[PDB]
Amino acid sequence: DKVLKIQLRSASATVPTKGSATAAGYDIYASQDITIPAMGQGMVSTDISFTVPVGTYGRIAPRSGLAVKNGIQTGAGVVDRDYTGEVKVVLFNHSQRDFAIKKGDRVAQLILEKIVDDAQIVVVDSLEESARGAGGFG
Amino acid sequence: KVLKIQLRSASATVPTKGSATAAGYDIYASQDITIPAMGQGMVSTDISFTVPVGTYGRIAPRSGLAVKNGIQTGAGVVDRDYTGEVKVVLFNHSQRDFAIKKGDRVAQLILEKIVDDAQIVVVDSLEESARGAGGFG
Amino acid sequence: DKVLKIQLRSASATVPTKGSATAAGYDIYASQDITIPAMGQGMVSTDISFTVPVGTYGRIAPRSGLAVKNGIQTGAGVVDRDYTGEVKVVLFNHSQRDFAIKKGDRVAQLILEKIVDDAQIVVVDSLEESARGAGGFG
Ligand SMILES: O=c1ccn([C@H]2C[C@H](O)[C@H](COP(=O)(O)O)O2)c(=O)[nH]1
Ligand SMILES: O=c1ccn([C@H]2C[C@H](O)[C@H](COP(=O)(O)O)O2)c(=O)[nH]1
Ligand SMILES: O=c1ccn([C@H]2C[C@H](O)[C@H](COP(=O)(O)O)O2)c(=O)[nH]1
Ligand code: NA
Repeated sequence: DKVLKIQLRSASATVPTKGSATAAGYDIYASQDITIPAMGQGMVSTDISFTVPVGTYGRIAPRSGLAVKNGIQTGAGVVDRDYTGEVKVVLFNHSQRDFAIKKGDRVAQLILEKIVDDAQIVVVDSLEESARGAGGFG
Repeated sequence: KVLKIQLRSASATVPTKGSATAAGYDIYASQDITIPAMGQGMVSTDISFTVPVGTYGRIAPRSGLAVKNGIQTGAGVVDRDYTGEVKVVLFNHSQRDFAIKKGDRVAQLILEKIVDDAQIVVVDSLEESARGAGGFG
Repeated sequence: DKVLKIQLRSASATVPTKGSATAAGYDIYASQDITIPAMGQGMVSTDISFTVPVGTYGRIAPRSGLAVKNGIQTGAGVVDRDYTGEVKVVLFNHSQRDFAIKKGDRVAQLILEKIVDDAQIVVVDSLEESARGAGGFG
């Protein structure tokens, strides 16, 4: 499907918004003030729950300006389709300054990543030979 | 819709889905290791796998370890043609060392669907959009 | 409709390239020298713009080798299909070693992540009950 169902748990929540015509993601808004400490982390409230479309999960991904200006990086970020709790935004602050967040600030984005969510695990003896082979971390 | 998993030793665990319609498969450490505070490390899995056509394997974070322990996955892109042992790269952004024991779930594998057969083509200019050059706002 | 269009904004830019026959990503090249300081961050110029295919966004993802050998993690990372500015690579350096970048170095990789870009947002009083429910961060 294409339907993203959103539950607003309080008057402090904001419906996520699409910031441009073919934006990858939807802006997620803080529903409560919080400070993320320098070289530290915290969890931003949203007061929202959602059910992403079948064939996706909801990825909480960085708002680009916050990364550059404030050293902010999203942590965790995988929202499962069966999750009905409040979605929380985990933020790492890699800068030397505490970062102030106010209720209604855009703190991250939600991307409806398409995935294979019905895969069959098959245990095998070996994998198909490739030119890459075992080469990694080059 | 087939994920082929190779178990390379007795210390490997087949990855597992943590709920009915979980996005990801939990990945298990095959070794004990410490991820130093404000540092990083690499966790063995003793597994290899081949992701389905049109996907790559993203090594994504477990949510509890991020909140409780400051753990974040690094690197994280497993190509479909990789046949080596898959490694979990971990950053510890906390002030506390993080101990991992053999058999702990240290990350999750997500089969991210991608366009892996694009034609890359050089153009003089892109389609004009409302967004334009607007970035990092 | 599987075409990735790349605009080279200068002689210093390099068209991104696949590093193996079925690599997930296209390596992104620095167009200008820069140093990412130990326990710090920076922005890498590419002098490229691109329009990703319909149904995707461009994710600027980390190169594996730089993560383990240099402590490098990409920040931000979400390039919208309608972006026509210069694409910039945000790098965090989590190591104690300044990371020296030279024009022509591979600095990140571009992954054409498939997403639902035409979802309909529907606000509901409650989500469908699941066995997971509000269970998160377990
Ligand atoms: O960025 C975080 C990542 C996870 N979750 C919630 C939703 C997910 O389904 C997750 C699942 O928790 P465990 O399965 O790791 O317990 O917790 C948060 O709200 N957002
Ligand atoms: O978190 C990491 C990311 C990379 N790899 C391995 C598998 C990938 O295919 C990769 C590619 O190495 P280079 O192409 O970056 O050398 O190395 C690890 O096992 N897991
Ligand atoms: O790693 C970064 C992530 C974002 N952008 C650019 C392209 C995106 O479309 C973005 C959008 O800016 P805001 O919408 O966050 O203002 O800016 C960078 O070039 N690369
Ligand atoms: Na290779």
